[PDB]
Amino acid sequence: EMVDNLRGKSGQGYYVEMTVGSPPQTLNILVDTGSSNFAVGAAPHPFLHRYYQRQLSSTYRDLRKGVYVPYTQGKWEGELGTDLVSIPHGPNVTVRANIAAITESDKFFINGSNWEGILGLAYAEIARPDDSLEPFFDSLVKQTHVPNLFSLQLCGVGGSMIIGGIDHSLYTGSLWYTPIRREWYYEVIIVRVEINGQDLKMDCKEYNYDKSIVDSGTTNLRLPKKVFEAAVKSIKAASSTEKFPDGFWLGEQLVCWQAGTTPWNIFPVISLYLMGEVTNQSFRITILPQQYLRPVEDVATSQDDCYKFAISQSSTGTVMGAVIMEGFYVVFDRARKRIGFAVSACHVHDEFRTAAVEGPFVTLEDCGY
Ligand SMILES: COc1cccc(-c2cccc([C@H](NC(=N)N)c3ccncc3)c2)c1
Repeated sequence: EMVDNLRGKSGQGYYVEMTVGSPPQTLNILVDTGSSNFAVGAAPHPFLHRYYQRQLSSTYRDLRKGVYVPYTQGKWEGELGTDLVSIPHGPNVTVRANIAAITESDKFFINGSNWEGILGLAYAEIARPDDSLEPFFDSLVKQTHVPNLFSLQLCGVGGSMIIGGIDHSLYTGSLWYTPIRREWYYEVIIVRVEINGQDLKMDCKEYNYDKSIVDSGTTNLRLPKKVFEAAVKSIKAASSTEKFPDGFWLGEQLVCWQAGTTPWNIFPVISLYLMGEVTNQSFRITILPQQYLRPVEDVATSQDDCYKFAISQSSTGTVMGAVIMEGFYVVFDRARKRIGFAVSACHVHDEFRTAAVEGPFVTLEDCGY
């Protein structure tokens, strides 16, 4: 019943249907592992099909507290309250949770994304205005007998969010676990990066400057400047039979090929080696160009297949975004403070290569900041 409960894409976000208030008001909500507030549009907007009308809910309680969230690309603001919340294609429960009613925003809502709010699945440490605001998943666990775990199968129906468990039909092979370094974002540690089997040969701390996170609310694989520049150099060298505009590598412009002729074989695989559950042991997640080249669907360019390079520079650490998660079944095992990865039953691949999750690997220094 929870299988296939997500819709959406890496570019615009994956979403789950939710209900807020009594009588319930149906809303589409972005599944965001990179934030911790349950924040919903609560006032009309040109990009919103519907919104939260607190006046219609008898169960709404005003917390008499404002919330202002300016971020690098834009802002959201509104006010805090609590109300009854349910996930129609999730667990069979109703919980009372904190809700940030978004009354004003700048570059937050996306035209045609089909979502009206965000379900921030990360920890209280990063909740706004401060850490006393209990995130949704914490309320769900405290109030019910739902196990403290959730899993995400993002399929480039658009995917599945399994609350309280792991669904075996969603993956193949083994689940490999990386520890959650600190409970704020879903922070992890990358120990090694290879591009077409070639080690980038950087000190492993470089990969996690200043943190590395698993974020369903970011499109791209985002890398620290030093790592990004080496990655681009290695991908350029492997795909040298074709020369693309510099705007392509900057994730600014599209690369197009006649429909059905994308030369997948000229692009390398990228392996991210994640820290294992035991000392100096690791496992690798392998990404194909089918993951790092994000198609941009547009009827006007439809004689071709056009893509954006979905690897970009970060000044805030590594972000394993939606394009990376698309290759795998990702278990957020909060109860055991660990993140599991397994090959997704829905990942996009070809007759030559498959995305992989494999290990163990042995190295004989700490890779964290
Ligand atoms: C791949 O999914 C996507 C795609 C497109 C947009 C968004 C998205 C839209 C708005 C905000 C966020 C954004 N979430 C991030 N995790 N970066 C956020 C920022 C501040 N407060 C809460 C959440 C993310 C998420």
